[PDB]
Amino acid sequence: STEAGKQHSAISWGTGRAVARIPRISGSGSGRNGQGAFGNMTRKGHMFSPLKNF
Amino acid sequence: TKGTSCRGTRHNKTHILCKRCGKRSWHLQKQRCASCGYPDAKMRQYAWGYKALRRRTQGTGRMRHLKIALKR
Amino acid sequence: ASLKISAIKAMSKNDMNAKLIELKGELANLRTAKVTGGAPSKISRLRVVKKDIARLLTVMNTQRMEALRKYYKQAKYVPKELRPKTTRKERRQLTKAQLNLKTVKAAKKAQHFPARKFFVLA
Amino acid sequence: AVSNIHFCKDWRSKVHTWFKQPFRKIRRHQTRVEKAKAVFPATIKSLKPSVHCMNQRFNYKLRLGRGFTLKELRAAKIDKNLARTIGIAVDP
Amino acid sequence: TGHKGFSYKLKLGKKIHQNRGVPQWFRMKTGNTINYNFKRRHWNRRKMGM
RNA sequence: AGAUUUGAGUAUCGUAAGAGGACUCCCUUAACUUAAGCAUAUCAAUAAGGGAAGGAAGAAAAAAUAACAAUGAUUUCUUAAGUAAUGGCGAAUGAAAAAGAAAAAGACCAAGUUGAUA
RNA sequence: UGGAAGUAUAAAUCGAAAAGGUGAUAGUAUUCAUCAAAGUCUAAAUAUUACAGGAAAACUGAUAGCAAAGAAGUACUGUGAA
RNA sequence: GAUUCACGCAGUGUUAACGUGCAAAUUACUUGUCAUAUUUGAGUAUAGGGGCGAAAGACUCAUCGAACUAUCUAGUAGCUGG
RNA sequence: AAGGUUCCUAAACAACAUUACUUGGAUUAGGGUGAAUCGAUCCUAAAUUACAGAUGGAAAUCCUUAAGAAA
RNA sequence: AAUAAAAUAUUACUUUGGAUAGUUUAGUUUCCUGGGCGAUGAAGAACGCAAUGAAUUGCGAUAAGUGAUAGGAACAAUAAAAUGUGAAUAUCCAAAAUUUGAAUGCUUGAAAGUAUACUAAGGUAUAUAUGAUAUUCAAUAUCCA
Repeated sequence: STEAGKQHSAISWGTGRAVARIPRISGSGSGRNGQGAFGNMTRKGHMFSPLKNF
Repeated sequence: TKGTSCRGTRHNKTHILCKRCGKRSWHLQKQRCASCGYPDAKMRQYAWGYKALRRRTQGTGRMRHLKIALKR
Repeated sequence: ASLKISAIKAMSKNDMNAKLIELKGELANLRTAKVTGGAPSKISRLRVVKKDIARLLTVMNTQRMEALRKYYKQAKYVPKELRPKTTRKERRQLTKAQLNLKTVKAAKKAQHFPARKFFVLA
Repeated sequence: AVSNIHFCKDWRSKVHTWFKQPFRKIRRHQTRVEKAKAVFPATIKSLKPSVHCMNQRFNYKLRLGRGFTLKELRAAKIDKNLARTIGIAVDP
Repeated sequence: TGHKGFSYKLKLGKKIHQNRGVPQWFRMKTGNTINYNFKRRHWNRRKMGM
């Protein structure tokens, strides 16, 4: 899917928070919030260069 | 006192349940619904809110009559 | 479900009414029994009775509507409930006659110069 | 070699793939057969002139044109009103 | 509040009605996975926000 | 008083609204980005905003090409072609006739004429 | 706009015709060629990642594949958009 | 728009307590103030190159020398890490 | 105001109230809110929003009795 | 100099954990056919309905279902009743279809309501703009006795 793994509004928290700079899911209230984001190596994110039907 | 202490007086609702969409998004003072865009005749939908489209649209409900017609 | 379509159909209109009050009254007393600790046989009777009322009301309404269609079959101003079943788009479309309408010039030319039947020898 | 590649715009929305090509043959061939069964004279692809190509690069070649002029029908003794009914193309 | 609109009170009553567990007989059905109602709430745990 | 003109109220029979918008026709003067800076340019009819449609829509019958041993409505595909041209002539942008196919279809108003006029 | 002494649209002003437009280097003249604007309609060949129904696959096989293989846009968070 | 005490309120000092706290700013004593430029409830109005400010770039939902949220957007990185 | 069944009773203590609990605002099942006179409903305040009209490329904005054969 | 309590190392068994292997009623992509909503009230929302239901599913005061036509002997967690004189099950059909929603008599905040007319209670119609026809009017606007 073209939008697979890119369906979040995540932004990196930046430095100064003792965590890596990989983007993080926004909001709160669930376990998903504050987790990894679109990045290739993250869970539930897009993979390396996605396979295209063309 | 911008943190714990200031939250003591939060006892006045800003939004109440809307009548067209059923969500607690009817602004009392603004007299409009922030979610479904009440009295505005058209349902409030934005292309930047692609997820908000897939949460309430055709086929997300009962489809009481349309299901008969399309099958017809 | 014990009322039988055959029994309902034979009954007259007043009998259908008088049977409906009896069934509604019979149902009302069965609701009291269930609340007041009724027997399972009574409770199963309550479910059965509810179907007769639905069964009885269908036949009265269906016969009344069918009689109305016979009235308005020749009527010029048919009520919208008795009009043929279509969609909103279908009603607005031009009639098949209107679509196939042609002017006298174009209709008369097509009469004198139709599409002939032929083939090429090879 | 100096590269001139026009991919700065969003080509991904400009990409057209031909996965329907093997099914255009089946569609067009079947429709082409269906017309023949309906009125076989219709699919005859009505007769067309023999006109030269334009420009001096092609002017020695002949190709089918569209429609016979009203003078060519008169020369061949065919009515222009009846010509269209018997599979002749007419181009006034 | 002691004072409420009629429609609001009925929506309160439904939330009370929906705060119930699975009946025992439904739990004995063959191939049954619905043992507990995960939509349950209590007044002091989660505010229903209405 | 009567003959007209214009504008309203009411009654009857209908009509528009809202949903959807993947594809279709449009309105509007975004920026990030590239130019190893940047201000024209690029990104770019692109994002967001707004309107209108159908099973397809748009276009369509020359005030069109060409300079030929000439073609001939529209649409779509191949080629022309990263070419002519545009551009702080920098970065970059960029067609069309000819030619080869799919399909093929042409008809109307206005103006003019006939007025024991309809 | 590729259209370069203006390819297209719009606005302000001006504004034709015993017709005239075009031949993309502005200008005047004489020939030549080719069309006849300022109203309307028109099937077929073409597009489609809405949605519905089907069939396939050198696709993934529960941290993978749609966010969702269970009452998933559900539990839960926010006044709210989300 | 005098001096003080009280119900209350603030936050001068201890630069006391606590500082993985009772608390994402609180506690104890001391201090000041405690009705007319007073304190306070509900309703209502003002919105982001905007509002509001007895003015500190202060406040605008623990976010303000330009809020929150989503799209452009996987923005660019001659720089760091793998 | 806000909360929403936390109210009352009975059975019961696996989890929860930084030990424990026979207790509980915790689990399970029932019961419980009675108006001509109290309030909402009625009136208007700050303010708010319509048809028509005016403005705008558009979404929409202005106007609240002024512009209207309206009110 | 001595101890092996702790410490360390190997293997077997058990434990906390859920990797690995086997598997799929789920997804992704392409393609074919359609692209069939609404004032005859849609999409969406809300409330209600099962003998024991909280969600979910289906449905609308005829309620997890009614009639008709096919269909031929079941359902089940536990009882009941019905059932070859027709149980399940299926549907572009018939009747029926609560409060709302473009929402359209007026009002609507979480609002309870309410006006007139036609046929006490019930049910219908009455929003805005607009085309045709009918009828009643307004303006010396043009003539005009």
